[PDB]
Amino acid sequence: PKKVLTGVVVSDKMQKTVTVLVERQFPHPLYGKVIKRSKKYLAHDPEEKYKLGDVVEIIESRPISKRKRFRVLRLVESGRMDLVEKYLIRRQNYQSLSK
Amino acid sequence: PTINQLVRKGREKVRKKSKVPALKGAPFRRGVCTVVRTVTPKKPNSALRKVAKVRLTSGYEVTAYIPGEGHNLQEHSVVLIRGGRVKDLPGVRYHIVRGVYDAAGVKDRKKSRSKYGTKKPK
Amino acid sequence: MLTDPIADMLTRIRNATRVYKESTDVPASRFKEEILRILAREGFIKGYERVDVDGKPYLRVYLKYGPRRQGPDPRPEQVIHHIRRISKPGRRVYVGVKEIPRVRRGLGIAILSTSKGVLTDREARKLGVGGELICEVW
Amino acid sequence: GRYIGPVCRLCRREGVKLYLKGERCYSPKCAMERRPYPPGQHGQKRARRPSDYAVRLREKQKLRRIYGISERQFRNLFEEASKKKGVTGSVFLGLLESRLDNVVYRLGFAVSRRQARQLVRHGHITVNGRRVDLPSYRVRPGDEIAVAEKSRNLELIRQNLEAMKGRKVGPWLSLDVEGMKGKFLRLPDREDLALPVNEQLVIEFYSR
Amino acid sequence: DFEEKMILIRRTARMQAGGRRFRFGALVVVGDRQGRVGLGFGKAPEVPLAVQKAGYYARRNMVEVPLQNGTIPHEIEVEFGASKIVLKPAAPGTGVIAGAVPRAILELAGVTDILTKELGSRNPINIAYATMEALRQLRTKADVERLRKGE
RNA sequence: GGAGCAAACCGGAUUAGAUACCCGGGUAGUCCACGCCCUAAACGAUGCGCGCUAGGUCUCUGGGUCUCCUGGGGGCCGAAGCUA
RNA sequence: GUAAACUCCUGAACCCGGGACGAAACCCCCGAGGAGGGGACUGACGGUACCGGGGUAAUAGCGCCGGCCAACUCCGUGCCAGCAGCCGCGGUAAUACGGAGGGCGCGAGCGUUACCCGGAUUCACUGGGCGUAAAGGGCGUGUAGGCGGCCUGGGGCGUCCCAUGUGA
RNA sequence: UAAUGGCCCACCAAGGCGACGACGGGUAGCCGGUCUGAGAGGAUGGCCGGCCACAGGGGCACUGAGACACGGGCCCCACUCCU
Ligand SMILES: [Mg+2]
Ligand SMILES: [Mg+2]
Ligand SMILES: [Mg+2]
Ligand SMILES: [Mg+2]
Ligand SMILES: [Mg+2]
Ligand SMILES: [Mg+2]
Ligand SMILES: [Mg+2]
Ligand SMILES: [Mg+2]
Ligand SMILES: [Mg+2]
Ligand SMILES: [Mg+2]
Ligand SMILES: [Mg+2]
Ligand SMILES: [Mg+2]
Ligand SMILES: [Mg+2]
Ligand SMILES: [Mg+2]
Ligand SMILES: [Mg+2]
Ligand SMILES: [Mg+2]
Ligand SMILES: [Mg+2]
Ligand SMILES: [Mg+2]
Ligand SMILES: [Mg+2]
Ligand SMILES: [Mg+2]
Ligand SMILES: [Mg+2]
Ligand SMILES: [Mg+2]
Ligand SMILES: [Mg+2]
Ligand SMILES: [Mg+2]
Ligand SMILES: [Mg+2]
Ligand SMILES: [Mg+2]
Ligand SMILES: [Mg+2]
Ligand SMILES: [Mg+2]
Ligand SMILES: [Mg+2]
Ligand SMILES: [Mg+2]
Ligand SMILES: [Mg+2]
Ligand SMILES: [Mg+2]
Ligand SMILES: [Mg+2]
Ligand SMILES: [Mg+2]
Ligand SMILES: [Mg+2]
Ligand SMILES: [Mg+2]
Ligand SMILES: [Mg+2]
Ligand SMILES: [Mg+2]
Ligand SMILES: [Mg+2]
Ligand SMILES: [Mg+2]
Ligand SMILES: [Mg+2]
Ligand SMILES: [Mg+2]
Ligand SMILES: [Mg+2]
Ligand SMILES: [Mg+2]
Ligand SMILES: [Mg+2]
Ligand SMILES: [Mg+2]
Ligand SMILES: [Mg+2]
Ligand SMILES: [Mg+2]
Ligand SMILES: [Mg+2]
Ligand SMILES: [Mg+2]
Ligand SMILES: [Mg+2]
Ligand SMILES: [Mg+2]
Ligand SMILES: [Mg+2]
Ligand SMILES: [Mg+2]
Ligand SMILES: [Mg+2]
Ligand SMILES: [Mg+2]
Ligand SMILES: [Mg+2]
Ligand SMILES: [Mg+2]
Ligand SMILES: [Mg+2]
Ligand SMILES: [Mg+2]
Ligand SMILES: [Mg+2]
Ligand SMILES: [Mg+2]
Ligand SMILES: [Mg+2]
Repeated sequence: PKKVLTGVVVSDKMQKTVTVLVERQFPHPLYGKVIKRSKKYLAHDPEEKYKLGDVVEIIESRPISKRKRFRVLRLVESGRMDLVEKYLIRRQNYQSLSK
Repeated sequence: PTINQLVRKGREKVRKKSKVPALKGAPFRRGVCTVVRTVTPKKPNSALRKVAKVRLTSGYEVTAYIPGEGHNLQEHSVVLIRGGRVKDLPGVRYHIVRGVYDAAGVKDRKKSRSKYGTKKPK
Repeated sequence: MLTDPIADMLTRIRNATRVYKESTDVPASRFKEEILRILAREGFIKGYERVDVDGKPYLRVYLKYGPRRQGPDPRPEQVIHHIRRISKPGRRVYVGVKEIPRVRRGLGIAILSTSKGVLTDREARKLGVGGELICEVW
Repeated sequence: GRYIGPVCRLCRREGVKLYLKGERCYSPKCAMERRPYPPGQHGQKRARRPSDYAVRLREKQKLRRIYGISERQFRNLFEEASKKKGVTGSVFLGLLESRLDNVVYRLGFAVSRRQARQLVRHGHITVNGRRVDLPSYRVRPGDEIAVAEKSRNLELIRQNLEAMKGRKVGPWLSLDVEGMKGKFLRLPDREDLALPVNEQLVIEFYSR
Repeated sequence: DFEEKMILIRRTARMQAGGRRFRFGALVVVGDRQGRVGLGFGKAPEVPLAVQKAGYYARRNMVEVPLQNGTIPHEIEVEFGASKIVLKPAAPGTGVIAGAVPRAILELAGVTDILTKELGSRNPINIAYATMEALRQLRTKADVERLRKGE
């Protein structure tokens, strides 16, 4: 199978490409408590139909950049700006631990 | 800690320091003597103990004990040390193996003999 | 602010039995009522009751003990000495059916919510099911 | 010698004779009959209470000298029954009482078991077909323990087998007499063979 | 019919104007090796007196023990103040795998197969007390089906 | 800003000595405005939220049917339990 | 210490004799350069493994012995000589030093050093703590995160079961 | 190029990444398995089998189905001998 993953748009500042937040979760290898992990995927968008905050999902495919290996398979949810707001915020934090 | 705290900061393994660093992972290192002298034990013992400063193959320069009923050793004696601390000699963490190299094993021992480079007599 | 209701229930009883009480109540839950029912129809306590405190639902749980002792402490034997959450809101605990644990070598038991319902180990062994490990008791 | 030395003494330490020596150790003449007390410049002296190490060990050494075998050989077999799916105590005996140099013994072919080893390592015995000469052969049930040719008429054969006519051997090794043989029957039970050793103790010592 | 077993025994002092003034203690167990036991701590100015002072002590104070075949039914563990001891029942042909002190209990109870482990303060005195209270709390399939067999 | 007090300082004494304790002086400082510093035995040597598990009395503050019940604070004994 | 001596018995070694398996197929011939069939060659190890006979009483060490830790006396020595893994032993009556007698344990090995886990529930998920033993942030506000009451109902990512591929 | 690709050019846009630890430093061939431990864990990759990378250090291409090739070629450093 080609892997199919699911995430939220966070970048349409790229021509014909979109970044998406593929969260994932599993139980801890020693401590049982399940954990959630995240990994931004660069996903090709043939006609930048997809806008920000869209909950869509990707598709394993042939390389079309240095980093694009996936495309949008199909949109599902839409206008989910709360989520972009919660990850944009995560970065906003960063410029504060610096020295 | 709570499991989450645990998840985050995690437990932490601790390493043992190798109490015989001059070995450099070996079982023994060769070397020469620079000085053979006697030296008093700390509290609460008293006796002139025989030691040796040994300049090593490993570029080192360490202190070592000479066990036995007297010894021959003088400076420039090719020699060999193995791990082993003396309790009441602060600092000494190595013993010269009697018998190998220019440090040959003690005369006229018969009991516990193999630990002192003496052959079996007949 | 009340994290977990189940463990508080499981402990509400505990405090109440070690001081040797008649009954006790607990914020009624459809799910909770099943745990109780296992403990109830295990013979582990007398029973619970569809009770209602001040227009808010509760379950009057009726406790079990044993005969007067003889020693300087006539204080009765216990029916349910031990009880604790296995899984916690902190770290949840899911198990396979291959990995269900024997309790007190069968003396006591363990409950677990399964995809079919709340069961005990051998119940859940027999339906051959995994689940969330709610408690060990004896 | 690796174990070949002064022997009807060992028991003086053990405090219970291994009935060791062969014919002599049945006679009012065994070291333990005449002078029963630990050897050496003491032993005539009393006894401080034996600690659990002393305890657990001294039953081990007994059992070890009952077959006169080396620790490296001994250690193996013990660990083996602990691995083997079953009751270690009984089974461990179930290997000892299965060594050929021991089967030769309990079939009465030889006097003291120490003697028996020699006969073994001289092809004087042949299990089933060809001759064996391994002391440590783990004999199997249903096997045929025989006696060779430059042997079948030899002295101690004659002499020692003479006594086995009349003698009732263990309930697990049917001895034919003067036909020079016997079949190892079943793997012998715990009860089946009595030794002056509570072997459960030997389990503890090792498993330390 | 009975049977003794003389555990650790100690000299302790009590400084009075004259000099470091001594006395002795003595830990001990009596056993029948088929289901009953008892532990007794005795204290008198002399070794064997305090020894067989713990004589009467070990015999009066007592308790049963439900060794099934040659082992306890359910494992338990016990913190006594802060000195913990665990004990899991064992399959036949296993033996007293246990500390010095726990062994003294279980041989005189009659236990053979048993796996144990001392945690916390391994001070032998309390461990003994711990191991007793442990053997007090053991139950059997009948013991439960009397308090789930509701009258 | 500066009355009292008071490190530093000065003198007196006490002592073997007294750069100290006790005494006669005395400046920063102690007070105000504004701005820094950010430590402490910053202690209940006891992180914050919630639910449960006997009572006895001594108070602080509410509401009542201000009897002596119903809330919220502060103290002391003390069941159970915990505690080396 | 039955230890020896000695009596009797065996017969490692050692000489002799004989002597492999491992190798049936490439090839040739019947046939159809095919099935099937039949015939032939080839052993480095190696005169080895081994089987048969003659046959001699044939090396034993190293560690330890105050406690943990099994095993004790005599002497020499006098905080010297030295031992020691911790605790410690030795300053004229030392089971701890060195010799010995004996004892203990393993045995063609016994010690020693070095290294890894172990014991170390002493980084604790299993499995610890923080009033006085090392440990509560001086106190608040709140970002991210972590966690979160009761009752329907939908999906079924977690979780679960079955079959299956896979896990050489 | 056998083939997807900032693999490489061109020209355009201005983005990509980071406390779920980017970037920098130190260390290391990885695995089947091995050692240990009651286990959970801890430690470990020599024999042997699977993959990787190199052949005194560094580049580079030609031949070829396959190499950028220990016992092939070219060039630069080091080393060794022939003259
Ligand atoms: Mg890439
Ligand atoms: Mg000195
Ligand atoms: Mg000299
Ligand atoms: Mg000289
Ligand atoms: Mg000698
Ligand atoms: Mg919850
Ligand atoms: Mg249901
Ligand atoms: Mg002999
Ligand atoms: Mg012996
Ligand atoms: Mg089994
Ligand atoms: Mg018979
Ligand atoms: Mg073991
Ligand atoms: Mg073990
Ligand atoms: Mg009686
Ligand atoms: Mg002690
Ligand atoms: Mg402790
Ligand atoms: Mg009963
Ligand atoms: Mg003034
Ligand atoms: Mg003034
Ligand atoms: Mg002002
Ligand atoms: Mg003002
Ligand atoms: Mg200002
Ligand atoms: Mg503090
Ligand atoms: Mg808050
Ligand atoms: Mg109050
Ligand atoms: Mg108080
Ligand atoms: Mg002969
Ligand atoms: Mg020859
Ligand atoms: Mg042909
Ligand atoms: Mg042909
Ligand atoms: Mg040849
Ligand atoms: Mg002869
Ligand atoms: Mg002879
Ligand atoms: Mg002889
Ligand atoms: Mg002779
Ligand atoms: Mg020592
Ligand atoms: Mg003298
Ligand atoms: Mg003295
Ligand atoms: Mg002494
Ligand atoms: Mg000797
Ligand atoms: Mg060995
Ligand atoms: Mg562990
Ligand atoms: Mg603790
Ligand atoms: Mg204090
Ligand atoms: Mg949040
Ligand atoms: Mg469905
Ligand atoms: Mg299949
Ligand atoms: Mg599978
Ligand atoms: Mg497999
Ligand atoms: Mg190519
Ligand atoms: Mg392209
Ligand atoms: Mg342009
Ligand atoms: Mg990194
Ligand atoms: Mg490595
Ligand atoms: Mg393993
Ligand atoms: Mg193990
Ligand atoms: Mg590795
Ligand atoms: Mg690969
Ligand atoms: Mg290279
Ligand atoms: Mg290649
Ligand atoms: Mg290439
Ligand atoms: Mg190429
Ligand atoms: Mg050049």
